[PDB]
Amino acid sequence: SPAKKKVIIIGAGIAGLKAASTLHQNGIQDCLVLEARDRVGGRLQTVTGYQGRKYDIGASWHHDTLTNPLFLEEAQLSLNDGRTRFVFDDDNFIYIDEERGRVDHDKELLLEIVDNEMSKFAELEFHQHLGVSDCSFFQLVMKYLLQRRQFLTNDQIRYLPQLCRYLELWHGLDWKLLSAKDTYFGHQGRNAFALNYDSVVQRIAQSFPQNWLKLSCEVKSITREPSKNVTVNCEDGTVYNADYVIITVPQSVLNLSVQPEKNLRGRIEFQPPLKPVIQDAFDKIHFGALGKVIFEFEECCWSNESSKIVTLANSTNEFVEIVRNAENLDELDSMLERETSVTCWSQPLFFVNLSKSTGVASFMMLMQAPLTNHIESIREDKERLFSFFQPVLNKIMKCLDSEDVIDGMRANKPVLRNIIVSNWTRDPYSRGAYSACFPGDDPVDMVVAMSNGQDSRIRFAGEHTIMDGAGCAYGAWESGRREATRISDLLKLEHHH
Amino acid sequence: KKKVIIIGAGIAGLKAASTLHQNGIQDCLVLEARDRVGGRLQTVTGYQGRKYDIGASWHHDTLTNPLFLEEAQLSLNDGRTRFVFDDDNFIYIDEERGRVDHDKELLLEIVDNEMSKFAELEFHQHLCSFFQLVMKYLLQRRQFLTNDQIRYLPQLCRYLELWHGLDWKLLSAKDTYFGHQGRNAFALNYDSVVQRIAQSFPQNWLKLSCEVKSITREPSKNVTVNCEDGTVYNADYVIITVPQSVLNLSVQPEKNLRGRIEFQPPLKPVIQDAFDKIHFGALGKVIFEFEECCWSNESSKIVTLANSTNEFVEIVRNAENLDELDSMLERETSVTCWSQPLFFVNLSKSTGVASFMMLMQAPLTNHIESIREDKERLFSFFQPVLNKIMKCLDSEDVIDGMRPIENIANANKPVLRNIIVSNWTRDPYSRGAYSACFPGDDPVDMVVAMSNGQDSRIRFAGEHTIMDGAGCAYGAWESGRREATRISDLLKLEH
Ligand SMILES: Cc1cc2nc3c(=O)[nH]c(=O)nc-3n(C[C@H](O)[C@H](O)[C@H](O)COP(=O)(O)OP(=O)(O)OC[C@H]3O[C@@H](n4cnc5c(N)ncnc54)[C@H](O)[C@@H]3O)c2cc1C
Ligand SMILES: Cc1cc2nc3c(=O)[nH]c(=O)nc-3n(C[C@H](O)[C@H](O)[C@H](O)COP(=O)(O)OP(=O)(O)OC[C@H]3O[C@@H](n4cnc5c(N)ncnc54)[C@H](O)[C@@H]3O)c2cc1C
Ligand SMILES: C[C@H](CCNCCCCN)NC(=O)c1ccccc1
Repeated sequence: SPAKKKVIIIGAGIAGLKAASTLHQNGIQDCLVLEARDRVGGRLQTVTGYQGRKYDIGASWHHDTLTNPLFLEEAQLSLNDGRTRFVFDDDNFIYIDEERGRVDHDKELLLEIVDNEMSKFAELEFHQHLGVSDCSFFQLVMKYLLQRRQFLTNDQIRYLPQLCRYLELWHGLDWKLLSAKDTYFGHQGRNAFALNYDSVVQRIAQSFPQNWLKLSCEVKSITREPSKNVTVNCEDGTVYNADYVIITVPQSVLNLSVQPEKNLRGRIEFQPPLKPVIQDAFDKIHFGALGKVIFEFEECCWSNESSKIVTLANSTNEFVEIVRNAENLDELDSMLERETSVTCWSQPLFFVNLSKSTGVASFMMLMQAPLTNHIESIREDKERLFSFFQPVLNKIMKCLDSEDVIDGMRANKPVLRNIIVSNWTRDPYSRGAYSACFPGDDPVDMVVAMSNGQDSRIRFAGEHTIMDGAGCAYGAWESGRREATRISDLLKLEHHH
Repeated sequence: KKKVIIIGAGIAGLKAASTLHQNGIQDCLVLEARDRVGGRLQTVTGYQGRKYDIGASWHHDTLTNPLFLEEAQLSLNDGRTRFVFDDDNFIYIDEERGRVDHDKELLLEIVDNEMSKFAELEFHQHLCSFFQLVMKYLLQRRQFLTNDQIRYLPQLCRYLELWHGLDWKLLSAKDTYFGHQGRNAFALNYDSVVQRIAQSFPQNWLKLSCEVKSITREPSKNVTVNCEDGTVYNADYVIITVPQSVLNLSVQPEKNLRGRIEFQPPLKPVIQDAFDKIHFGALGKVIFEFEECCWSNESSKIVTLANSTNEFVEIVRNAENLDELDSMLERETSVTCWSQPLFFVNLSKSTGVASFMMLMQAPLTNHIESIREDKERLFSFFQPVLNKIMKCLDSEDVIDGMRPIENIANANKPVLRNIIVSNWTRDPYSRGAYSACFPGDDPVDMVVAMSNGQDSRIRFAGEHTIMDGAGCAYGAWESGRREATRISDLLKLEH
């Protein structure tokens, strides 16, 4: 009765999609891709807004373009058909502070130069160091400020740590939640902003039997039959038997398995239940919440000096002094505690001025946890949002040679026609943006348990199941190629005399 | 009669002696060939009494630089000014185009960074010249580079030539892109440093004008050395801090070459072989002392970009591979101030003094120094880049006032008074600037062989006997503290 399949992939993300791609590439037949949503791509979603303009509300860039297998693949096509599939939108960051204004590439602040030293500082703190406990990124930025106060001006000690935090937007975590040992990481080359990441999702989705894909099926349970087979159940009731299965649900969704309540959207009931080595890996790795807010304006009425703009939080000169007075490290850590609402200036905000990179009059901004859940929890209040960001929006426009902004959601002035927010933290099938490390996190743990699988037939792929390009789309891609290739290798023994 | 005999009065010998003395060791000799200490640390005076470090000038790796810490200590202590952090946003200038730094569309700095990462990868876990490498990158990534980026980038990234004192066709790629551990500290008089160390041990220990031309280790556990003129000396241990370049003459015929020390028996094979991994780097300097400051003080760091062509881009855009792009490169010399990248430190913004401290590289260094007496020629050679810098700095063409004629018309206009050039490549006690790598060198077998001395009596120190700060000032300083303590410990333990 239950349909016989060779390999059943759970999840139509880039990971499962690539698994499905590789499988068909290796002549594996009768396969099946089961996806809860009614769309493929998963955390690679391209939405539409005002005038029909499009933006990736999930991944946007191809990182490490020097080694990124997925990118080079995408680059090969464009190099052969001349079609624009991306664009290196790296630029010189423009740093704005509420009071001061633009403190970037400054002759007396030299902020970027001390950031690199701050970076190297961190590097010397870890990179090749056994034992060295962790501590938050915030703590680390404080330690540097303390161990080097003798060579930092009053303005550096104040404005530096704020610029330093643009990193929060790489990780999706606030500097107090972020693990230092993991804050600083190398980038293998420039970034390539994807001109339709969904453009990539589809290429891969059309590379294998279209009947393999069955959307809107939420997998409730996965069972390994003592007879060496895996049975998968969709909520709608359909049941399938398959020799192998490649599980690609988000680390967050997979985590729902180590708990009671089999009525949590997304959760899969595992029989036998996930190995103790897996669930326990969950303790040492966590989830981040990178969030996005697209600010669509009517026309490009602002300076395109750059495409990367970050607004620094707020700093106080009393801080400078505390750093100027602290006798020891703990004293500083202590003191500061001195004890209130969150506003657009309570954390760094990363704005991507698409008007220079894509010729579109919109701003793609990145937020981090905790602001993400908050902003996402109220994405439906387009007014409470415009109210929230108006100040930074104005401040930015001020520095970009333009007047304040005119809310025109429902003429040389900038008009905000529409606002789009991400829903990753609220999406039961997503539960966050992607993998991230908290202080004391051995991300190597999850990767190992994951890349090794539940057993011979219950495997794992996804941004968390791989090390190289972990958290990145291309990592999830490679993970898909991986698990499929292995399955493909095992099935190769089939045609042996 | 002497406990330790230190050969060389450089930063190495001076700390090596300082340390011995700080350890209570007596009867010591410091034998220098020159009439002064400091070695490659020499301060000189020019117009209106200004002082410039014609040799070392920066505190590198100020996060781990032991010496630098020591210096900041005193500063925190006695509030004096012993240095100024001058790392500034580099201003890149092309003859034709002008400034190209921090350009909204060229974004050279960003791609220069990919270039670095590209090199790092090219060598990560590997069993080629800096030029070969830039060409590889360009060919490999041309698909994601604009024509202008391809054109200028390579010329900009060559600022690295002034880190190694070598052109990008003679420098080893595997050693081009090292990494700096923290900001740099412009030493306000590196001589103030030479003097403090210098004064920390008994003055009557120094024997200036002693060209040690032979080191011998008598069987009966004694080390005896003789200086050119005559004076023979003997010691228990002997810290040889003469630079590599000179010590490399210890393996040739006509054993007389100035500064050439001849050991007996000779320097063991593990040492001789090390001199087969280049080290002929010649970084030179040329101070341009002006009347008064009258040019934009935007940045304290500037670099002129050797001319670049558009046919270069066309060739990169059309080459089918590393082989073709290689040959297609070459055609049809005349060396001008625009035949190489030039690094100008604008001392106006960092020190107040209306002067430019310029760094040059091999093979140019050798040329410009060999004509360091002809100020007229030196002015002609540099006038063009000097004017271009002035243009780009909200100023105007430089007036040659090296043979002065006070005139009012020189209101705003900048007036060049003096010009001071290094001589490192012609000084027999130097024979270049400092360690560098030719395509194929290996900065390890020399640092190790050297740090393992000849035997227990004959030790080596300097900027070519350590891995941390190798070739750098703090490196040598440390190599000297190293050889001393290692000896002061032995002597102490001897009952
Ligand atoms: C806001 C944001 C911005 C990002 N930006 C970048 C970037 O710029 N560059 C980059 O490289 N990466 C970026 N990433 C990360 C990148 O998007 C992910 O690493 C990648 O998309 C993960 O793909 P995946 O297949 O591993 O997981 P997913 O894309 O989440 O796919 C998992 C699939 O599982 C499905 N599913 C879950 N449970 C079930 C179930 N029980 N039954 C059936 N189906 C189920 C989900 O619907 C989903 O389709 C970003 C991520 C976010 C959230
Ligand atoms: C132009 C230039 C710029 C530089 N800038 C910097 C910088 O900014 N920052 C930095 O960290 N480093 C810099 N360096 C390198 C640094 O200055 C040197 O590595 C350092 O000075 C070496 O010190 P030393 O004691 O090891 O060698 P030396 O300074 O050469 O001392 C060795 C001594 O041995 C003497 N001697 C040689 N032969 C004999 C002999 N036969 N008998 C007796 N005595 C002899 C020599 O005269 C010399 O006095 C620069 C070098 C140059 C040339
Ligand atoms: C002392 C340093 C030379 C490089 N030293 C190499 C030793 C470090 C390798 N581990 N100075 C320079 O050439 C220089 C010149 C301009 C700006 C910065 C550095």
